[PDB]
Amino acid sequence: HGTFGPVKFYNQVKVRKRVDINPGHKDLTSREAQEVIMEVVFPNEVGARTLSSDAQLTITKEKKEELKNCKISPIMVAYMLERELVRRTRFLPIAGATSSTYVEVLHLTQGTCWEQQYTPGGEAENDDLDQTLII
Amino acid sequence: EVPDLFQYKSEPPEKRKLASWIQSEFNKASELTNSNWIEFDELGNDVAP
Amino acid sequence: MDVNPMLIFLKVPVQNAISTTFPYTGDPPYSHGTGTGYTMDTVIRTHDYSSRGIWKTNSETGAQQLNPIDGPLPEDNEPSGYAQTDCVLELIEGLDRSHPGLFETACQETIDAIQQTRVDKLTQGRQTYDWTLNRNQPAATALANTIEVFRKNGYKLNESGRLIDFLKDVLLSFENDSMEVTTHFGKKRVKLTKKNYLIRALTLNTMTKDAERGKLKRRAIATPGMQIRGFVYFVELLARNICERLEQSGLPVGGNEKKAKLANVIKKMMAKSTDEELSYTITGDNTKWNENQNPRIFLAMVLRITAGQPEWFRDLLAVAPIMFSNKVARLGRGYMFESKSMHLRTQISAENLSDINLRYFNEDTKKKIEKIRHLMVEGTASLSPGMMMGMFNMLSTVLGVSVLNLGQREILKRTYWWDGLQSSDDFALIINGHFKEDIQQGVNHFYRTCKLVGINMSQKKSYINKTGTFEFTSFFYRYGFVANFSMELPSFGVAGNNESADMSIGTTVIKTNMINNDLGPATAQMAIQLFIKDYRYTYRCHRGDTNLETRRTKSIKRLWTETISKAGLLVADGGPNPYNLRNLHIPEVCLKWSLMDPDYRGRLCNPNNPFVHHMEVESTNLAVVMPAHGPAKSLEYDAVATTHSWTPKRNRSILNTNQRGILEDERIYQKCCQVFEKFFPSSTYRRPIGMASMLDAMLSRARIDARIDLESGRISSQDFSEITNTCKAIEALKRQ
RNA sequence: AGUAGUAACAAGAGG
RNA sequence: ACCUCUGCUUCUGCU
Ligand SMILES: Nc1nc2c(ncn2[C@@H]2O[C@H](COP(=O)(O)OP(=O)(O)OP(=O)(O)O)[C@@H](O)[C@H]2O)c(=O)[nH]1
Ligand SMILES: Nc1ccn([C@@H]2O[C@H](COP(=O)(O)OP(=O)(O)OP(=O)(O)O)[C@@H](O)[C@H]2O)c(=O)n1
Ligand SMILES: [Mg+2]
Ligand SMILES: [Mg+2]
Repeated sequence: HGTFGPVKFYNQVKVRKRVDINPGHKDLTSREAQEVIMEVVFPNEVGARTLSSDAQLTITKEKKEELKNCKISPIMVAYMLERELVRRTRFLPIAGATSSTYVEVLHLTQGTCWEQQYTPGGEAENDDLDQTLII
Repeated sequence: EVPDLFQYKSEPPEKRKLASWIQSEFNKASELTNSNWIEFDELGNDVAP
Repeated sequence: MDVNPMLIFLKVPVQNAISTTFPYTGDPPYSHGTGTGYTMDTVIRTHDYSSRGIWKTNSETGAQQLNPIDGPLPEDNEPSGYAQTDCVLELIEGLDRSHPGLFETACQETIDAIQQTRVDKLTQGRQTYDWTLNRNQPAATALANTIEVFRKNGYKLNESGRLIDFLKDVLLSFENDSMEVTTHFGKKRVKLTKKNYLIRALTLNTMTKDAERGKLKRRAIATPGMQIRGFVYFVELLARNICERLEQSGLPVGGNEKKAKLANVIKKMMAKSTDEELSYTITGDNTKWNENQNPRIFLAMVLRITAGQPEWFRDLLAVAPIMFSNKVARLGRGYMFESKSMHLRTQISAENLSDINLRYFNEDTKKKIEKIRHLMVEGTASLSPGMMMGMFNMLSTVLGVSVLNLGQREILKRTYWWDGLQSSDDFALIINGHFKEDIQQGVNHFYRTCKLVGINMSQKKSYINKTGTFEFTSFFYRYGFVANFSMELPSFGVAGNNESADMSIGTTVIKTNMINNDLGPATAQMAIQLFIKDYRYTYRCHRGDTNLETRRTKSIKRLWTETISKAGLLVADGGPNPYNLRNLHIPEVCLKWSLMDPDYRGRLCNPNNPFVHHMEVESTNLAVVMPAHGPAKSLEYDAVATTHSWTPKRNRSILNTNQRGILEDERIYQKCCQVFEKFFPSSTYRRPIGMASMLDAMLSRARIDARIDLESGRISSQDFSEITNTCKAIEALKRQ
């Protein structure tokens, strides 16, 4: 659902910074993710303590509801949940938009001498828009 | 006890000097022929400009 | 006209065409046969650089131990190990003063780490010297062997599961009169003497480094045993925690982050300079870094960094340096000999070198053996000086950085000053001053200070120029970092993991290089085409409509003729290549999902298939790659698990050896672990905790699972009873 | 012989 | 002779 505009040619400094690399994370720490994934995939092995956060709780229910009767290996389900739920970053040379949905297609939109104007399909984050509005 | 039992030869290589044939080979390597030597596999269709 | 590619440099700046100077389309150099020669070389050189120091005989091992610390000062520019304790201490104090609270914090974190670290952390190493066998083994196998032999000889604090308790066992094991191990003639109990055991504990095995680029000649590397590894781990963690907060440290930051840090350092420097100052940069390397590092100095560093901290922790961290001061090197595999006259050949061992007749050897090797004889002890070579390759990368980095830290204007108060960045022995030093004479003096001050702490700048490897261009570990800066695509060429190919992992790795490599190493779009397209061909030939998964003959042709042709939507077949199933620039980041299975005959898709993605060998979340979709330069890297890849996610067969050579029994032990262990996981699925995700036996946990779980299944109606009352019955019979059978 | 290149291969091990 | 097994496994390290 992406849209392509023109390619332009110019020199631009691509400055190295840390950027987000996985759109759709739920901004959990690894211990909150673990806690959640334990509840979702292996509930009876949770141990003593349980989830304070309400974010944790509504994710759990959603995921728990999405993945009932699931016969894909629990290893892959936990692996994917961990990849999805935790914010991951990387240092990349990046000239333009730093949002994760743009980072994801950096190889496509940015070259040494070119920009391929592009808009990914889907909604922006309200956070990203607010941030861009200020800039 | 074998008298000539000895460590394997472990010396520097024998030296050799430049000859004209290597430059000549390289000249020929950089030249056009009238054959296409490399066949490339297919790509997905081009979409982005 | 004679063609000369070098003439491009008449027009194109060397950095802008640097890619062409890296010949990484050919096989890199390999050693053949023994490394014993290279081991003797490093042992000899290491002593030579420290030769004016003091010899002692070790009370416990009998090893001859050379101590060059606080020895006579260098008198020329030859590599020196005569590091001076008081100078090191001044530098470390300087680092403490520049960074108040840094030592305390890094110590605090290291303490927490010591309390929390599990024994199984040591499973993360690669090939490890295994003293119970006097042979190398995978890290986990080496750990298990140590634990097992320890417990049989009465050391088992490590049963706690805490690394620190295993460390206690290690020190306590040295009090034993005679450590019993078993060798395989069937099975024989062998008793090591206290001295034997300690020598093995203090051993680093040695071998030669293969596949290293950029060098005519080979060199030796080393692998420590399990007695050493847990202590080194914590010293290097402490040092890492410090390095992370030093602006002058190049570790542990990696590629892009390293470049960002270097660029910041230049920017910082220039802002702090006056307009009237000259600025020069040394592209810097050190001679024989590891051979001139000294365990006694590391001991000093550790005691000074941990000043004011609890004494148990200071003493725990001091262990690694002490062990290194007392280390020995196994001398490798020995040599082979040959008789022309009798057309025969034979292997002698490294141990034979103690007393073999010298007539068998070339003059060079005879001289080496003569020199090494006074160091040999129960088959090893005493090596008190040096650290050996890469053993304390981070702590050694702290030493180099401490010299960089000295260069502040307010410390020197000279007509010059310096700053820079250091990673191990590699550095960029920026020297500023009013005139060229100031620069020279500053460079001499830096160089001579380094000498005083056993750091020896390589004169032939280093050079200087006005600031603006420089090189740092194959990153080229010309008023900003330029690309070096050729460094990455070896990574363009079929990785050899499996069909699923390799497709994802191959497309990602292309994409990453477009982003990071200026791989232009046309060449990226051609990279896709070249990869697909290599994948098809490697895996014999030519497109279903082709007429090549392989062992796979007929079965792939049937799949093809029978398929309705061929565009949905994976390449490994004889399908077409879907990739272009825009979709390199999309796993093939996703990309083709909507185009797949539903039956193929349901087979391909059948979770019940017998091909996929899942193991652990933490090692899921992980490959190991060996880059052209530097250590092995773990590589994450994005892929759907399918029947293409298979595992190639294991090596079978051990079947012909006395060690074949190990295969059986592994099979048994795996069977026990597998069944355990049928009761505790979460154990594939996180590691389970407990002092309970595997059996007890499985019994408790079966019972209470069967009860909930009963109430919830997942199971009959008959089934349920048989489960609790089976449990009771297991309970009983467990009493003989 | 040839590969190679500081030490190896030119099958090893076992029966 | 001939038989059997093996093709990274006595040798691939460190942050
Ligand atoms: N600990 C450790 N350090 C390494 C390793 N590989 C390289 N280094 C260090 O990193 C430095 C940079 O390597 P490169 O510049 O890529 O290669 P090089 O051939 O040593 O360097 P040049 O002299 O620039 O040709 C080396 O000189 C070492 O100091 C490794 O596997 N382990
Ligand atoms: N594969 C490698 C390469 C390097 N090193 C570490 O990096 C240091 C610097 O490497 P290098 O400059 O290549 O070698 P030196 O030991 O300094 O020797 P020289 O420069 O004189 O060749 C080594 O001493 C060692 O501690 C390592 O552990 N593993
Ligand atoms: Mg060096
Ligand atoms: Mg170096």
